[PDB]
Amino acid sequence: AAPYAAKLKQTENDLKDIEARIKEKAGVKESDTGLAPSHLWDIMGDRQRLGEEH
Amino acid sequence: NDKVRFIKDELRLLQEPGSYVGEVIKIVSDKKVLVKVQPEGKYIVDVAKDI
Amino acid sequence: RCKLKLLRMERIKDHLLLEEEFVSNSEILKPFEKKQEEEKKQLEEIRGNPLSIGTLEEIIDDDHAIVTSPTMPDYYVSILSFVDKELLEPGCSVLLHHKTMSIVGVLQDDADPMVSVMKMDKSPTESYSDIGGLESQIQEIKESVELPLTHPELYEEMGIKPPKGVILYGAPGTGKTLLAKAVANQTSATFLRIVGSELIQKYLGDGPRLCRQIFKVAGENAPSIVFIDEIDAIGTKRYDSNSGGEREIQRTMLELLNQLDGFDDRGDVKVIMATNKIETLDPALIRPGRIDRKILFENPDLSTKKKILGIHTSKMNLSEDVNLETLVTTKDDLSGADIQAMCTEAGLLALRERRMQVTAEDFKQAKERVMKNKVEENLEGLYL
Ligand SMILES: Nc1ncnc2c1ncn2[C@@H]1O[C@H](COP(=O)(O)OP(=O)(O)OP(=O)(O)O)[C@@H](O)[C@H]1O
Repeated sequence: AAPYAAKLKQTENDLKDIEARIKEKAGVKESDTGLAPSHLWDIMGDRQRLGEEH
Repeated sequence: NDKVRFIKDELRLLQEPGSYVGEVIKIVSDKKVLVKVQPEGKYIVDVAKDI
Repeated sequence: RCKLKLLRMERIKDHLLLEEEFVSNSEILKPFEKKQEEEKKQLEEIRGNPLSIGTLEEIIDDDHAIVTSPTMPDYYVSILSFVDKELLEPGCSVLLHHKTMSIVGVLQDDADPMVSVMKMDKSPTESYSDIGGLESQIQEIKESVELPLTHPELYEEMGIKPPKGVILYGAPGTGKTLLAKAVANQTSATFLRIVGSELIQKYLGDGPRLCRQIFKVAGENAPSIVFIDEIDAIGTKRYDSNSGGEREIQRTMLELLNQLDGFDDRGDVKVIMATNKIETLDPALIRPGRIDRKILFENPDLSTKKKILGIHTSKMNLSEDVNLETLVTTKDDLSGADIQAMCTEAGLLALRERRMQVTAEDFKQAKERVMKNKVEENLEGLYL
């Protein structure tokens, strides 16, 4: 099945890149809640975090 | 000497704060692990330099 | 050369891409060094470790909330530091601070073993014209399922609301099953598929929460196409009769009317229903405008079955011996699942030989096995 069989292996070898790429893309990934205006909320909510009312 | 300084050093080693068994539910890529403690609930908690 | 041409471009590009991203991991952090680098330090100290999972019952608009933790104790926490209150709202799983509990952010969300049955992990490898023939009762399923996603333009000219829903009905084996999975390959939008045998449960109250869910997820991740495969299964399947029965069937039906439609104003949830017990449904289900164009399928005619049988014999080894047209002669207003089982059974004759060839003899023999099935749960012989 020579003409087809060669491509079939080469497809498997290709797949091995797709897994590796998912792991490198996820190695350096960041995540947020609420971004830029709640950087400001850190200044304020850190003074109020020291107290007890929670 | 190997003997007596094995006893004296095991008295230190036996003293713990409690060291648990957890299971990993899933990872998060902020470099933290969501671990469900087997009796207790879930806590996202940082990892050591060996893992 | 015809496979290779495809491969040569596409592989080399996936190899480069991969390599690119390795050198690049480091490079992400380089345009900053105090512009964002510093910001990251500030957020972290606030967070500390462990971040304790809670469940947010409700918010109060004074920068606080009441959490109930799965560890028992409720806490009157404060929504402070690195959090929007627009990413808060009932059902959230939250990160609490391990001294005084403040909500530092929401990152955690947890999938159900029922949204796992609903949500699919595939994109269908088969596409359209794998049961093809009856290919004019298929533009009632691609002018009202495929097309208002693909073009808004056409239905803007005429104005008004664009299509909504289809009920597929007909004989069994006449392609209904494959129709639904063949439009989901073409559109490429969230394909939910739920069996109706799972909508019937042996426990009450959970029945309605399941049916109420399918369209709520559906509207959330819109566009969505929800295949309800088999809604003929709601009156024929039922376990016990004391947590089954009438009551459980009536309630799931009632629920399903609010979802479609109803008052919800949920997302796009085109609906595809397969059935053949269409009169075990409500008049507010087979109501127009939750069904728009409805599609009837009957058994193919003689010249249609020639379209069907040439799709199926392309995948098989052939000879000059094979003759399609006399296989057509024998069958008379039978399903294309019958015709699909003769070709599947013909390679069963090849397998049985251990010969790699398929001949006219292999197709005629399995035609006799296919006709044995039909007339031998019969025992009248000639119509008494
Ligand atoms: N026109 C056709 N061309 C190719 N395959 C066909 C055709 N009609 C039906 N089939 C095949 O027959 C099998 C069963 O059909 P499918 O599930 O698509 O439909 P259906 O009418 O709901 O029948 P059932 O629900 O009893 O299987 C599938 O493998 C399908 O692809």
